[PDB]
Amino acid sequence: GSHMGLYELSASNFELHVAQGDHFIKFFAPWCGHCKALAPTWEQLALGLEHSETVKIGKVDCTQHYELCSGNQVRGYPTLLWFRDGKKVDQYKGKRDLESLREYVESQLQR
Repeated sequence: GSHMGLYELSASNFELHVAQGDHFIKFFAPWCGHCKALAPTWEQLALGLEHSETVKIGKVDCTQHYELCSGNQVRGYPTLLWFRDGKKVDQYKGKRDLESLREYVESQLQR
């Protein structure tokens, strides 16, 4: 069940994946109702940014790769984190609609 533009990371590849550039990652659990509610929006976000040279859109299933989650202080879901050049930058707690997410992405790509 893959989606264009949307990376699905694992414990093996997560740190290597976020090492360069900017990343916006959805940490989720399949059981989480708010996560289900957000999933189509996140898929739209990924599709629209599929060809970006500056940001990649990802997700991590914290039921499968929990150490990634606890190691990034993820304690509930969905948690939307920004990474830049291998480091955790922000925990985005703003509005989660597509246009708000796009505006946040653009705000984090001013360098």
